[PDB]
Amino acid sequence: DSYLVLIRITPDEDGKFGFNLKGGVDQKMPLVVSRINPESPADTCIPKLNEGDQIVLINGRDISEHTHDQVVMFIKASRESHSRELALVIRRR
Amino acid sequence: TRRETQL
Repeated sequence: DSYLVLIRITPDEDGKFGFNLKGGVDQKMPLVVSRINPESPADTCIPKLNEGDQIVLINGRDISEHTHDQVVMFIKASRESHSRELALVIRRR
Repeated sequence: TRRETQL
């Protein structure tokens, strides 16, 4: 059925990756991409991120028990990190 | 209500 994709994204000049997140443990919904911003780093890397992608790992961290705000802070922190790069493992239908 | 966050 479903499959896993590892997307590497580096942020643009505003520190933005170009996607929208919904979900988290505090919401009663899984963590999914709800928008790809066209031409953004998320849209242009290869492989690229798609709307509806379910986030599984963030830089290898298992996030299935984190809040929306925690997942957001994890993503923002990958920016000023070792390689400046965000590694996402997503599940795609 | 339900959260959507731009990043």
